[PDB]
Amino acid sequence: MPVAHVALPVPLPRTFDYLLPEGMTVKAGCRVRVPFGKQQERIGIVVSVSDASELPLNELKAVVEVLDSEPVFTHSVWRLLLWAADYYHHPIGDVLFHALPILL
Amino acid sequence: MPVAHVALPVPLPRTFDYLLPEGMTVKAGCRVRVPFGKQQERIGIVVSVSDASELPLNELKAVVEVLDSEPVFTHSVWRLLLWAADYYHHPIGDVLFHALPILLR
Repeated sequence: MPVAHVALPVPLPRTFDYLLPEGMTVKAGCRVRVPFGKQQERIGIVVSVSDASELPLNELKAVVEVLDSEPVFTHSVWRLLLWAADYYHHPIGDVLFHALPILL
Repeated sequence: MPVAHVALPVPLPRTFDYLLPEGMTVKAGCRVRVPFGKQQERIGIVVSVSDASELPLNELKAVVEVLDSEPVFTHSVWRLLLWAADYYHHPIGDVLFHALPILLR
């Protein structure tokens, strides 16, 4: 066939990049709505807020709305969840999203 | 301000899509050399091959080379590796490349 789905020994934090809007300030631990490929919206969690992107800041999928002004995860829980994903080898995303429910 | 690195719920094993040039063929369990970074090389393992990808075929980087005529892992071992990665929520690449040295050695 044409497409090979390959497994790589990829880094630890495999996330996606989205341009933060003007006057729209958000920090890590807060849920946000971002477009997902050829399509419409889908919720996600901000892990980092850098000022550099792997791709041009021109052809970079922008953001939409900030569902939280204050991180749903505490510095405490956050330190703990990121530690669990690293120590026990679980994707950050999976640990974060599967933890949110139990938290609430 | 610019980029906000976001984590999104993703399909079971998060894999990387590559294009297989005309004439090139591979089967699950086989290692391949693939581009990584604007100009680097890296070793990966084919988990599965289908006729579709999130992005259009022409946007996929091509596999550079296949390193295995046949699977490097045993059939059973292979099915168990994919199973454990899904069941215990471990990155498939993490599992596959850590077990390789254990199993072959």
